[PDB]
Amino acid sequence: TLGPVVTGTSVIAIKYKHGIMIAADRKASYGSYAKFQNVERIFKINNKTVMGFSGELADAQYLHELLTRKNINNLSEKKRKEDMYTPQHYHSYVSRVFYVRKNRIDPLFNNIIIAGINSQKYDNNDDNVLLEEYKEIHKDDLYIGFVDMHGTNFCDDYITTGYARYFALTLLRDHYKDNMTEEEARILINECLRILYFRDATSSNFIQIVKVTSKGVEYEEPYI
Amino acid sequence: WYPYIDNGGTVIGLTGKDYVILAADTRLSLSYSIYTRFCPKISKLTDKCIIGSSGMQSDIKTLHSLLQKKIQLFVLEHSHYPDIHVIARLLCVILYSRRFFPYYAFNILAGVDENNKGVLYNYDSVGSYCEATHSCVGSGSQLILPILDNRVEQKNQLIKNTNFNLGDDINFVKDAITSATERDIYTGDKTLIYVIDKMGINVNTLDLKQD
Amino acid sequence: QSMYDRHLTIFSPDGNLYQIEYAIKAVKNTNITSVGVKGENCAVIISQKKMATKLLDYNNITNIYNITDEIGCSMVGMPGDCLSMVYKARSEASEFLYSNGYNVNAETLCRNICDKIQVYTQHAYMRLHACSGMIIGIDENNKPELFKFDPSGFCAGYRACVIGNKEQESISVLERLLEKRKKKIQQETIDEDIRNTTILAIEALQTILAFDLKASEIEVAIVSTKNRNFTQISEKEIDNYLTYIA
Amino acid sequence: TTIIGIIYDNGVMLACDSRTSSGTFISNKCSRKINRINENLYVCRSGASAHSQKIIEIIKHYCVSMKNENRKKGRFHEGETIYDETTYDFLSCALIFGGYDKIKKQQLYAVNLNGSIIEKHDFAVSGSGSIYIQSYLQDKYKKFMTKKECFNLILNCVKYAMHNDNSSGGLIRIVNITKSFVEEFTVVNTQMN
Amino acid sequence: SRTTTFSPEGRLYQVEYALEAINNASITIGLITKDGVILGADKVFISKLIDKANNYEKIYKIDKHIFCGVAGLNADANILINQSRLYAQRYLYNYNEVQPVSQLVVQICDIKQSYTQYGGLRPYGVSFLIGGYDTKDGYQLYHTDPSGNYSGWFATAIGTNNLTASSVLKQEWKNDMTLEEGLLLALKTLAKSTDTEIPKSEKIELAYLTNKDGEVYQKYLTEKEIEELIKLYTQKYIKE
Amino acid sequence: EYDRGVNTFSPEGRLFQVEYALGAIKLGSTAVGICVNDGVILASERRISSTLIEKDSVEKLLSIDDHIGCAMSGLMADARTLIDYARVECNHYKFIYNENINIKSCVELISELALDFSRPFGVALLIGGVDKNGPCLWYTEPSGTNTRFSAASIGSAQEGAELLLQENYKKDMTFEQAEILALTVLRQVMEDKLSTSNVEICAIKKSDQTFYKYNTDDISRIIDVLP
Amino acid sequence: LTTFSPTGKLVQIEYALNRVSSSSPALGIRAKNGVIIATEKKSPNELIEENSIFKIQQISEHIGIVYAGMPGDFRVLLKRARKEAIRYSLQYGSEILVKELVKIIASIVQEFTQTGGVRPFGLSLLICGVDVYGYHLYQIDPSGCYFNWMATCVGKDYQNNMSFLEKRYNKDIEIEDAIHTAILTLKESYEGVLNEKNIEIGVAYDNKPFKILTQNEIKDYLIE
Amino acid sequence: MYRNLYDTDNIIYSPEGRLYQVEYASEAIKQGTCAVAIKSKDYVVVSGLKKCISKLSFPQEKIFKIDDYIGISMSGITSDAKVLTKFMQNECLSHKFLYNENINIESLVRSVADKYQKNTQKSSKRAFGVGLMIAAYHNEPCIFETRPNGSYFEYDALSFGARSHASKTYLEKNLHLFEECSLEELILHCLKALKCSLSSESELTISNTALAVVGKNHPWQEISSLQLEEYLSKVK
Amino acid sequence: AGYDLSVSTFSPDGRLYQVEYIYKSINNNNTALCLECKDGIICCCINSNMDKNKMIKKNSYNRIYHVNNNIIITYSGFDGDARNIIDRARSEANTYYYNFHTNIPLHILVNRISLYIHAYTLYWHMRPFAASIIISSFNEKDKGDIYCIEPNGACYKYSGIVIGKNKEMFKTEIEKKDYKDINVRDAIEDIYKFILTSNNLQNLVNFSWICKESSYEFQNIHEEILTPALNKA
Repeated sequence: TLGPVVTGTSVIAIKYKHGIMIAADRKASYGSYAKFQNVERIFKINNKTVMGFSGELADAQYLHELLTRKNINNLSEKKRKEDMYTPQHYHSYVSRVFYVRKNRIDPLFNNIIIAGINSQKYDNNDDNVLLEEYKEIHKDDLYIGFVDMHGTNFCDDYITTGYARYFALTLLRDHYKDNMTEEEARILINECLRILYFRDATSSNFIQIVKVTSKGVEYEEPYI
Repeated sequence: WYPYIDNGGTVIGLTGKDYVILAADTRLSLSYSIYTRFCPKISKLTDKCIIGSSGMQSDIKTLHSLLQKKIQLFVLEHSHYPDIHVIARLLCVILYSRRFFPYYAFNILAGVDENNKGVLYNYDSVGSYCEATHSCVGSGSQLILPILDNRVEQKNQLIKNTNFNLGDDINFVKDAITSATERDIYTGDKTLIYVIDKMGINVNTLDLKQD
Repeated sequence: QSMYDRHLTIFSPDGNLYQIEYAIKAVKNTNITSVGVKGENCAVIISQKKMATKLLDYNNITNIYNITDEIGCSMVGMPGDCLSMVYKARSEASEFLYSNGYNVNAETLCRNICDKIQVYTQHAYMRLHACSGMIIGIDENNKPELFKFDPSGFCAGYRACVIGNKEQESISVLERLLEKRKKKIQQETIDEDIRNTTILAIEALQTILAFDLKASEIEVAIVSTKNRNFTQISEKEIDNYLTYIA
Repeated sequence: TTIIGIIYDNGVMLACDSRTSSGTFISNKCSRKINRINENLYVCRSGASAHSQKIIEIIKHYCVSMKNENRKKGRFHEGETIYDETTYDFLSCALIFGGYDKIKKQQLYAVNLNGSIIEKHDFAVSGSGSIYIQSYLQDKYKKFMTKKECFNLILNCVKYAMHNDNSSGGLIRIVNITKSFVEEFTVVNTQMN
Repeated sequence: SRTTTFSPEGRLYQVEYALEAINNASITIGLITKDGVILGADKVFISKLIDKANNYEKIYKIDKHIFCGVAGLNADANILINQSRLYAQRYLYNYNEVQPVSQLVVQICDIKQSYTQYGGLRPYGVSFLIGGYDTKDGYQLYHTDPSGNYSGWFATAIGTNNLTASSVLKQEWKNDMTLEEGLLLALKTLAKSTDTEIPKSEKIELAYLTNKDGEVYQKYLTEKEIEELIKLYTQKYIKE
Repeated sequence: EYDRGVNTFSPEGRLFQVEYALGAIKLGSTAVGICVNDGVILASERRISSTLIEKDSVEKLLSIDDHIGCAMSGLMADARTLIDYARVECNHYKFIYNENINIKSCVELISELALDFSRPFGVALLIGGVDKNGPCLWYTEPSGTNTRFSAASIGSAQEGAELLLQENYKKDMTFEQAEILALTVLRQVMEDKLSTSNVEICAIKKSDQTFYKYNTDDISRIIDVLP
Repeated sequence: LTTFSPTGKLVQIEYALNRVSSSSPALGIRAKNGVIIATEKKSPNELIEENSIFKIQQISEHIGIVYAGMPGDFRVLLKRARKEAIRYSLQYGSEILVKELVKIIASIVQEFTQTGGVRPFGLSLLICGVDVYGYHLYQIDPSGCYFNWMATCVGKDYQNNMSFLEKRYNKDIEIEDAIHTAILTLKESYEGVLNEKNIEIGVAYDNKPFKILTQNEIKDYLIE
Repeated sequence: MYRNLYDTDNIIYSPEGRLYQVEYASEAIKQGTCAVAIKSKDYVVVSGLKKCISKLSFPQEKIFKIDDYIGISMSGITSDAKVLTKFMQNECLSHKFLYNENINIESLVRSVADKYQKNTQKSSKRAFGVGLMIAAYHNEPCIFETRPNGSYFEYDALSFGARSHASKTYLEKNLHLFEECSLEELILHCLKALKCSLSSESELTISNTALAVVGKNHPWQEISSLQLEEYLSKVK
Repeated sequence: AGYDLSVSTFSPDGRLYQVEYIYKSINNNNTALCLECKDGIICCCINSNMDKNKMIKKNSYNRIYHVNNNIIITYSGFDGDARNIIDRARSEANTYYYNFHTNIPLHILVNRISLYIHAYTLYWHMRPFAASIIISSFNEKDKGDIYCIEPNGACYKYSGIVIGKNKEMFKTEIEKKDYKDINVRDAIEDIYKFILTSNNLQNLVNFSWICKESSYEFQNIHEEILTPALNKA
């Protein structure tokens, strides 16, 4: 492709004790205006890992389909619960897809964030592809990776892509604590995306919050 | 679309009799905003030879993993750990394998091969390997190289500090990297002072100026 | 003795391709027959719905395959070779649209199929396709067309023809059944060809197969004008036409 | 060259003008911006009319070659549009896909320049004159409507999109889609005053 | 077996049968004179319903100064003529001059040699008397075989009954031969090879080059050889 | 009798086209190589029966590189093709990696070329060198079995030299110790006299790590010790 | 792989010639103002419509062809015959000459003899048509050779069928007079005495385009 | 008409229904030397017996190495076994380069068994007559093995052609290896299999029986040339 | 006179030999079974290869494969050649998922798998496949359907089918009880009774059921439901 014709906003991934918190709005701007305001960006890729976008939304299907396909292929060879593709594998594979595109000139403008649980100590050896209490993780079994369009890849404790890198990350680099509660994490993002409502020209409401816990991949939809 | 960016960073190399010192910084800075303060820029290969680099991370994680592939393929086909002279010539052709699209990542090869023989190989981004007793590579290339130049080669009439023990020289690299963070922007804070003695390598860390 | 019929591209001393000749016997050995007959502004194909010689769902086993929404065809012979021939026809008829805009003609479809069949004959690439079929369908000229193709290259085309294991005991019957409508009454065309041709078609199948011809073991299709869809006639209409023999 | 797709309570409707201007001149007056695919789905494209006719040809070839693969009377609906997206692996053209389905009741969703992720849409609209009625549509469009309500809504929509646009069409076309597939090409000719 | 395999005697099989396959074909005569090379032919008559007036398939044209008289499989002969016409024209396209026949037979025997060496295909059951005129060494007359071992000559009689017709040219041929005397010389060997005394004239065809600084290369009509046939009656250059 | 195909098996679990070449290597000139603790010494005959030959154009001990020398047997026309291939990959290895190739890594590639599935190469070698880890001597076959040998023999008379080395090889033998030993086994199986022309020994010392062909002058001082 | 034989003759070609020696008889006769062709159409029944199965096809507006062998091969050679009548017509704006056309089809038939793993063509052609150099009637042999005939037959039992033409043919015959000498060479030659619109006849029709004579048109000549 | 027509081709099938060309390859692995592996609860030991062809020769290697936690032991012909080793080495090393996790064991053997399949339907290429023996440990130590036809069997103990029947019977009555968590009793139990299944009156283990272990904190450590003859090759 | 050598040679009788021998090849291998139920499609696979190994793991040799969460596939014959068809089956689903963003339906997958098996029969150099494939699924609205693919195409819809070494034995046991309207939880106990008729008390029969209203997706064997086997009645 050439030129970010249908861009996207920025997502925020923060980890805590019960799981991974992610958030994204539903605005898909056509450059200078809000063409689509009800699109999804937080994509479910497994029963334990998800991935978000930024950048051109059109160059995400060439990455979403090339990723959800690998999940079904891995699910068809699930001879043990430990054979599930860990988030370390998906993040390293996505970086390889961007690196082979970087060798050419077309880079497929995106700044994919991959988050998930990098462990197998919580029984989920049964997959429900087509649709009680939480647990406490040791902060090392929670993988959150970032991938730039240039192929830059790493992993940390809190990642924020796109245009919120200059806004969200600043408020979040000093306010982030270890083993935050569930109400602490959602109140941290709620006060964070508010800053991204009066400054980002391409952002909106409909914060599709998605949490990845030791029991599934939930979905919620506030409006601030 | 320009596919060449610079993540910024530095690697410092020193030698002596039976020791080489490789030190880096873990600031994986993006275009103008620091993203993560921890991204190691040095990776061990054998038990006596490491590699440092400073270009874009796209051409570093690939180049470090590609070198680990071609070096692990060689150890189980010869049952002998490669020396540095062979690993230096190995990167000479990998970087030249992409002459039309060079790897935007300069490198550093340090290690010991003989009983003592502290060697240190450094080169450009195209593949012209050249041995050197000391070198610097990265964003703070033009700022640390003259400092190190006043310790090994001399210009003074009195050749001062002839001896060079590993104890004092370790504090010297910490002094040079601290002198880089104050005057250069891309120089990181968390440093990894890798020291390769006769028995192995160390993971001596140090946290610098978070600025 | 070791005669000259080993390969497919080797002629015999008398000059007969025996690999082709044996392939026609493969169709006669499947003991599955089918009748096709074209009348005025219509044409029909009568299947037999029999396993190519318990718990088998009889609605699935058939010998009628629509190539397009306008051109339908039947298939006989080995079940493996007949299935691949439909795919080598559906991918060809649809290719005509992408390469020429118009819908493919019924006579051009059979000649394009025989072109690929003849290529496998002169070359020893693959085995012959032991199958046969009756390509049915109307054209732009608002005329019905029927075409039969053997395992070798053939674009004969008949106003009434039988394919299957009983082609040597049916020409003496189809000629009389066709004569029972051509040189007979022949009053008009009240667009009641179904009551005129299909009734004079199922009667032809009963004269070939000595069974009682159960309605749940036979399925026909019409491509007449005003319909143009190669519609498989429902079960209730099949059993209704079977009682018209009295 | 505007295109408006409004969903019903049971079916869907499409609308398009017929102008296809070629450099401040009308070379193909009263053309067909909308196109037929089958008895249950239509495709109305706009934008660059150069590569537009090729994509409509490839889609028509891939629809006929796919509908015969199942049986005789069953296509699918979402499957055909995602195939249109894969054909953008450029040809700059915005498309609108809408039609009835065997699984869900009706379905209408756009295909932008390069990504067809606009599923479950309700008032899909694209083209050059689409910029002038994006707010008028957002106000007069309720959740559920009737057949005559949507017909009277898109009539003024294409009229307002033509009253203030240099690429205003001549005779407009309105295509309906239902369960029984009424599909009557209701052509209207009156313009604004 | 196939042509790729050898034989314990050292010879081959497919190229040996092709050498015998041309022995059952019509004869052709080659002859170099002091004015230009001439050729002979034998139209095999399957019936009297051929045209017999406009065409003949034993002598063809390669270029405006190179021409051959084929003898062997008439079907396989058309490929080499369609292959030699390209080499006679690709040399002109690459060097802007006529091609010498010595550089043409080498270019054409290699296409035969390439078949009797690999590919697993049958060889070319054809052999022909190809002659022409060149500025390097005047008139020439070469002769190819199905194996490719070409060789220069003065007179050759391949086809059927070679050993008998070639012996005629061992004595009756002279170093100095005019165009009219050469035609009468080649006319008798063409007739006595078929065990006859006079040609029926609804038979044999002749061609001749005789470069008059422009390489006229005229062929013969059924009426032009009548005068040549009549001259054989009076002056009989007999069998001997 | 199954001999049509090249890759056919046997009901007893064996190959057929490879086993035909197993007897073809027993017709070439004899050779013998000894791997001692200080280096590797090779030896061979020189069937130059016709005196019209140049005597230097025909050689039985070519060189894979400057550090690896080898022998030949069987089809001499096919032996040169494998040696030319070994001279490429061993030299291609020096261009990639600055160190000399290891024999264990070189004999494994000289054997993979005898796995063309053309026809198998009817040739057996005696590749020896002092690459690293001291000196090593390997012996390959057309079947692909690469067995490291301490002292072996290949040729038409390889049967007699086999039992001779078993009754003569000692681990503590130097160069001059084995040099006479490399000729006493050749003195037994020989239809001529061990002159200064029929023998073409050469050795690779561990010190210089390079091979040096023993010329006509140097072999005269070794063939006259009378073992 | 149709190799040679010790006698010096192709055995697969000789076997291929037997197939054309046992098929329907094809017959062509040239005249001074056109060329005529005929074929005994063996009607097996009344089911086969005559307008579908034919033995006389066209190559251009002035070239007629006749088949005499394997009916399955009556189309593949026709497709490459019409293709050569187009490749010559694209470059050269005029019409394709018969000698230029027959030398290409003879080269196509030839390549199906020397190629390994192929089968020779089981048919004999009869190319006829108006040319700027008079009229022509060629015959293509499965071996690859071609003859410049004047009046010939290639079907079953042609050793005695040509005997009618060797004694009932003159060099100057009109096209209308040659029709009855051709029908006599079909009806009075062998079985098939019930010749009632069961013979296809094509003519050059005195320099006009190629005309396939209809059943009722031949009926005017079938009365004698 | 039988016994010699359906025998030399990898395409034809017998009228009984047996691909007799591939069936010869399964028997071709029986001419090789013996091998045995023991799967404990957290460790896997592989005992391989080399074959000294001559007194001057050296015993050719039997147990190989693929990765840190993956090591195979061929049993058959050295021609095709070396080719499968390179295919297994380039495959597992690519997994540590393309991604960072180690390669799944069953997902690796699925690629190796597929290599046998690709060399079974083509008429040109023959079948690899070699009995592989993949021993590895990722999360639970599993032992896989192949045949000329594509197969996998998560075995617990095995044998390979020399005196397999005498060795299979020893392992059939010795199923206490799962609780023999002590590595010392495991290697003595594995070596006892060869000692009770060697040839008649032959040398027991004179430093010519390759041994390799792999486990939790154990990579593919080849048993050194000194740790086996001190007490392991001296207990019997 | 020996005409069954290659696959492209047609017998003079008219039959196609060299492909009919494959039926005699699958008749000697282990069997597989499946059947329709009013709650799902229970499958079965008996591995009668106990008398020679006895060292394999209990639940290791599994012969139940699925292309995705709602279509199961089993083998009967050469286990090595069936791996290649599963690779062509999963790739067919993934290629259909890229081009159409939906799960591949059953009546379009079976027609594409049968074409793949039949395509290798036509070649003169590639040997034909030696594995019969059972493809089944269970729709939520519509009931299940089992497609049986044998060598040389012939895709046939069934309602219960057994293929292996006792196809003429178990076929008579299925027609006794009308399995079309019973359950899955009771048929599993009835299936284990059939195996005891035709040969020991071993757990070498691994099998799963696609639907027990367990989200209508392919489950595992669920050992706890398999252990109360009625070993006497």
